Amino acid sequence: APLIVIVPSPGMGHLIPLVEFAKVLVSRFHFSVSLLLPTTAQPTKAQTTLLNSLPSSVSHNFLPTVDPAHLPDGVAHEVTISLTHAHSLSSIRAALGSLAQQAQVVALITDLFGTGLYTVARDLGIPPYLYFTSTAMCLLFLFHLPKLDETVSCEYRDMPEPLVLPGCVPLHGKDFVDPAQDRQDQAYHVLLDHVKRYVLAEGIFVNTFVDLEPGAIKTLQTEDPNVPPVYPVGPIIQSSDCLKWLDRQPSGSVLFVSFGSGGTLSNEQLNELAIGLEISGHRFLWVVRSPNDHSSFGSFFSTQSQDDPFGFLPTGFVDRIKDRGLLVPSWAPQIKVLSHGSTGGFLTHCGWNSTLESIVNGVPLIVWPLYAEQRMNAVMLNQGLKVALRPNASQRGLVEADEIARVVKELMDGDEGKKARYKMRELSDSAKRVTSENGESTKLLSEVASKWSQ
Repeated sequence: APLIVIVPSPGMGHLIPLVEFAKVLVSRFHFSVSLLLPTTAQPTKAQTTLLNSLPSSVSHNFLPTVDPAHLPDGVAHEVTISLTHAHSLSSIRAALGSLAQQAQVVALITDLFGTGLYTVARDLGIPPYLYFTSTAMCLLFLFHLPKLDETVSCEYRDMPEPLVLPGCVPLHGKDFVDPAQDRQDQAYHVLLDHVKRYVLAEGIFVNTFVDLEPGAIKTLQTEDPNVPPVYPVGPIIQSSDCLKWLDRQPSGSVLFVSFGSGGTLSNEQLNELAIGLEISGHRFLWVVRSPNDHSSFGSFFSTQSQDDPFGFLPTGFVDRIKDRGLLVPSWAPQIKVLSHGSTGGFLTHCGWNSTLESIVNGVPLIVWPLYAEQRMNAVMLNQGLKVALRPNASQRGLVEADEIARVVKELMDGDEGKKARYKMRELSDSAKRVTSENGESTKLLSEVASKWSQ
């Protein structure tokens, strides 16, 4: 069985998407997958349990640890990730040498930060590939980032005019990816360094489909012959008290409100959201992430009782919404919620994983972007595809409760919500088509895989 080697960037956040890709490869084709994992620490229980859950065709090997002592403190995560790859490069070469004894290595696939491996792979006669985990629009943006860096002198937020990528919605500088928001930080230079090596990939898989991003994909595929082949092969997505609650609600009636593991809002903003949800009169499932108590000088909290996770919310709020709302602390089974017939909307931070789950389930959005490339995704979903509504922020940047109620009602009962819902269902239909047995996404992946089987 020919062997595909996959090298995820360190951290669960990078492991998960590539593990999903690994599962797709071994389930659809006659391939073995070997995960080589650069690391700065011993496996956690969570990573161990994920890796042990994989089929026998997928093996994994933690590389010799890079000591965090040999890494700079106080740098952005992207820098840490990049340096970890660099320090593991020798190990990966040795592992590839070892694996070549056991099987023929037909391909090497790495995340947007594994680009240092591509030359190494070419020299060993292994075609290297990028599994790109954001939008085609985001990839297009990155391919233009070198030219942008040269011709633009200010911080991108200070740009007078939005950037218009061919076939894409206009994109203001303040909505550029988070690594590019500070040109003075090492993270920015790291992103640039890796982007400049995308051209060395044999091909780039993007977790998207043509009908979703016709413009961006077309540009990527025909604007510049230098850019490697771009393969849209998505959507690829994974796959409990709140589900019991959802079961009891009418069909299409619940606004699911959830930011991710990494997004959190201010107390002031959470309170406007709570009151806005209440006054909308609509049903809602809200995954709440408590704001971390900020301990100013002279302040002393109580260890007497467990923090009520909802203690920060307005007095009487919880009692008032008992008829129509459920508050869930920290985590909910997102896919199950999005696929549940009771769910009629999703207030989301527009992470691509979350977005894709929503698209395949035909759930329209209220967009509330926070970090990474979310603001770019929000503009794409709202202005471009029109499958999302967007509340107007105040001059300060706070979204008021009256505005939140307006947009919740617009999505749930309003005509704009009807329009967004129909467009989202269209995309849901396309998504099901392209990933079917004979679908465009299925066929393309299969076509690329076939050259690995020789």
